[PDB]
Amino acid sequence: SVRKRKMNRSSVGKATRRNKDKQRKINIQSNPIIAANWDYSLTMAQNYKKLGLRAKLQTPAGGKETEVVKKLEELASRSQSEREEEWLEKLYKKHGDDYKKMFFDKKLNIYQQSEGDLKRRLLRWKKRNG
Amino acid sequence: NHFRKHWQERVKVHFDQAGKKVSRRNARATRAAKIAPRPLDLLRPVVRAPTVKYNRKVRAGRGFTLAEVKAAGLTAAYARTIGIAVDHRRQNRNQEIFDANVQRLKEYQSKIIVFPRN
Amino acid sequence: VKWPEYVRVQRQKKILSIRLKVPPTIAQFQYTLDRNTAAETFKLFNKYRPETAAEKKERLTKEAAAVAEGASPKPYAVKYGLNHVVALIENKKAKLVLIANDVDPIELVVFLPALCKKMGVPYAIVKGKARLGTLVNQKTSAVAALTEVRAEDEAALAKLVSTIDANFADKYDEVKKHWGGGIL
Amino acid sequence: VKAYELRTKSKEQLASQLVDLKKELAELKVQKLSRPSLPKIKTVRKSIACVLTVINEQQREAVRQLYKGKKYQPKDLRAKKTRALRRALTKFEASQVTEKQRKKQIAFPQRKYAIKA
Amino acid sequence: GAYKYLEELQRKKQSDVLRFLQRVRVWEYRQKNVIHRAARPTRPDKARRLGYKAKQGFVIYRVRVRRGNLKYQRSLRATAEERVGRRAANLRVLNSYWVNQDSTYKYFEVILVDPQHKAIRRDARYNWICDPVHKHREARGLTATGKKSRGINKGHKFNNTKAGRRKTWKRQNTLSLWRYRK
Amino acid sequence: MRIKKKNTRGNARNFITRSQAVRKLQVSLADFRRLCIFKGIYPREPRNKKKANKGSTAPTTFYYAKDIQYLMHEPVLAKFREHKTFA
RNA sequence: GAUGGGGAAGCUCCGUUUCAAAGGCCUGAUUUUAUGCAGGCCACCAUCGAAAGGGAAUCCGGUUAAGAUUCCGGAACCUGG
RNA sequence: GUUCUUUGUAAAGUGCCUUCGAAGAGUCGAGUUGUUUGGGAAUGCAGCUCUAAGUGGGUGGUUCCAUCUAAAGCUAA
RNA sequence: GUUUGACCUCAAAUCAGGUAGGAGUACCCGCUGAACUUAAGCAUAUCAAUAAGCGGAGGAAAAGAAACCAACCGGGAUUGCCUUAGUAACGGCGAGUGAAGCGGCAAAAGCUCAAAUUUGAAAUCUGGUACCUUCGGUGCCCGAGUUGUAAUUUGGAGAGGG
Repeated sequence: SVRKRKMNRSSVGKATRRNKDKQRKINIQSNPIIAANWDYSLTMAQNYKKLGLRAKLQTPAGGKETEVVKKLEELASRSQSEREEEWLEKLYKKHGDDYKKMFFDKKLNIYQQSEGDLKRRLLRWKKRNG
Repeated sequence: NHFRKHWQERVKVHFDQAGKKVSRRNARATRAAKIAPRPLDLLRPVVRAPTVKYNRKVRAGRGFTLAEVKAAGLTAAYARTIGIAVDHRRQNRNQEIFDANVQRLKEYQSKIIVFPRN
Repeated sequence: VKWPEYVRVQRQKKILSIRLKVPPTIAQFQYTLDRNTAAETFKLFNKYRPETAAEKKERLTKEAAAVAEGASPKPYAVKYGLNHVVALIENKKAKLVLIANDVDPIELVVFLPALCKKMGVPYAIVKGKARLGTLVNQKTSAVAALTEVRAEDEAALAKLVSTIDANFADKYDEVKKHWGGGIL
Repeated sequence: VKAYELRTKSKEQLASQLVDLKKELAELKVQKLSRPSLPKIKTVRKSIACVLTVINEQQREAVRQLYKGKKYQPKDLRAKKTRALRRALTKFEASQVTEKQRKKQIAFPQRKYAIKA
Repeated sequence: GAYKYLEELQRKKQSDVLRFLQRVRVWEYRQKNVIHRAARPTRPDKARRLGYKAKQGFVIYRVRVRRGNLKYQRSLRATAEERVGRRAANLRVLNSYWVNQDSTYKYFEVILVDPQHKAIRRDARYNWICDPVHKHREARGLTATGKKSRGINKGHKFNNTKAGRRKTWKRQNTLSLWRYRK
Repeated sequence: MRIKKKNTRGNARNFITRSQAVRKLQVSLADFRRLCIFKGIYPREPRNKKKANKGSTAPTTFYYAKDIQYLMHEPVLAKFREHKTFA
């Protein structure tokens, strides 16, 4: 081409690049356990079969445990704010466990919290303080 | 014949076929590397086709209906994160298809393991 | 002789509106609350100016400062938002409604008085959207409405509603006839 | 002249050296026209160029420190990558996620799983 | 809200109130230039349902286009959108709506969004328009009027133009030849 | 060079008329005189009146161009505009 | 030939004062509910277009390898400050 | 993988009971002109006369029936 | 009040901060749009919904989550390839033109607004200024917005409560 001629007719130099090899050799990155067992020599389907995990959920077009246990094993292996705690302490001191009366406490139940919410918060506070 | 036009101006010989397969394989390998823990494709439902000339053949579907997901013991929003396709515009009519989809969802749930958020 | 194009255009618009016949749905304005009752309404509304940005900011900072060291009812205020005003209307929660007569898009306010009278909610037309704006910490709102009010001003609000009904609503109910813009 | 030497020397010294090198170049050119060749002309010209470049760099580094931290840097000192890169909203604007999408993602994060058991 | 009432009222364009409003606005616009900026939209509901917002960065423009055609094959709405986008080159056209018409000319209102404004850029709901792929959407018929004129739809009624008449014509009028001839 | 007009060099441009000075400064006479008093500027009389006043015999008041030009850079001018905007 | 406009999908065509907010001069003690500006006058409105059109001004003598109202000697005239 | 911050009567997800529950107009459509499509069942497009309804409306098939419900917008392979 | 300001509309700054032309163009999105050639010379027709010309973008573009296809045991975003099929169908039914459902496969991601009062507090944000853990964050200031900026949600419904 007209422009390609100049790139070769001038000493500017082509911005040479080489990445074809890396296009095929791709490093497994999403899991260290798989990386310790992955083998780039085998294909993705072959590697999945060797590891023990299904490569494809759908039927494969055309023709065709220790690692899982190690991966599976590792799979099996909140508080209250200062103002909220003070409000709950005030409620307990004033009405105690009398939820029926605490629900109507305008002085303390400013937001008119329901009986269930009040009892749940009081139980949380009691568990956090015995 | 059907050549009165300037057909010669548009003749794409599929020489890329040989390289297209390799490119697709490389893309699949890249997806596997990125999606290593999970399968390259989502769990698709089994469905029956219309057009009786083909209805006798059982084939896969796009995504499970909301009713199927509910009967499978999970929710559509949660099922998506597990790789189960959900179709909000598909309505189940045949009972056998619904039962097969429910069984497939149950098998998938039993066969899957989810990593902790840690 | 020549004047600015926009000045001539607006003068022509004025002299055309003064001379163009309009349906009763239009010209429902131009029969508005008198100066006396309008001033009384402004005085009543002047006591319920919504808290401005500076006032709310200083109040919140003062409250936070006290909280950092370690109950009152909802402040009654005028409601002015057109979407909020039209939502209080049709729900019977609105007690007094003020409508600006100088809204640029007439269609935005043509139906408001009709809806207010259909719902049986007192309504009044007052000249000047800026006047409503001046009392709402905004340039203009084109509408103003009242909600639950202090006990002290309840009697004043009732008297103002009665005066409005006697003066504007009942007197100008004939506005349906006499197509406006008929001046020679 | 050497660039690393001029960096430590104060600006007034570089300015004086510029005039000295200009005088030397003028004298050599006066001599050059009466001689078939004069190799030192190239060296003195490239030394004048180096001195000018050093002075420009000294001015630019001070100017950059003058606008340190503050916004609206001079256009000549801004990124020269390309016109399009000024568009294509930056990382902060590109990653800006609406509250709806952020809450939906938080409620339903994408999980990682395998299917064998 | 009042948006529903305005939408219902606007549908009765033949109404006396809207009749007088149009009879006044037709002269008001005719006295003005062919293209001029509008301080506020005359149909707030229509703009609001079209994605328009009152925040800084949105502009409402008024444009006039002649009527008639020995033939023409493009909508006046698309022509007005192109003629307004060819002036506010720094503004991105999103959509437009009819506000009035005349025997000799038609009047349309077009909402413009500036991708350079930081408020639009910082808004996740509108920053998508800042992408260069959306440049001059009106010139490519990517707006509602442009898509309608192009025939982009689904079903048998739009097979010839489901994905563009030119694209489908080029794709179908090609003699595919694989390595192993069929 | 081409012909040079008489009232374009010398006293013609050395001194600026008070009316012209006010127009150039774009400042009201009140603020202009306030700034002049603050800076202690005074009018001056050239040896020839008509020459300075574009060849016109009028009771014009003349001010030094350099002093007026220096005045324009005073922050007090911006402070006056700020006060006007605040008012 | 822009300028303010109109037609044209458009590369663009019309139009030179066309119903444009199209600038250029002066005065005052500092403008009185107190130091934020008042008043007086004219209504045209870019540019290019001529080395044969109008124009501010140099005459003589001598000099060179090629230049002279220019280079050297003498004496001249126009514009501005 | 290591570490700082959370916190706030803050922000979410599912089941049950209870009270409500919102549908984009000069737009669909009709008659006509010109063009295009295999698209006669007038395929769509642009102009022109008129103009629409909300247990309402488009398209098709046995006396009704099936699907969406447009006239706003974004999106990787 | 023979006054002052609110507004609403419209102007100006070599104003602070910004953006637009143009080039390239195989592919993409539109506008515009002929003829040579061919059939019973050429009236419909083919060349052609092409070349030329014009405007608008990227590395891909467009389209894309149904006012879709089907009539069945229903399919279930868009795109691309094989088949469908040189078939249905058009064609002064003469030359020629010519799809689409479904089926086989490469890939999959769905969504966001309008319309519901935050009304017990426009809770939103552009811009200037002083700092910093400077693709931005904090305090202060001015302004935009009530002719609507914050939050939830939209046919898979959804929302206020226990």
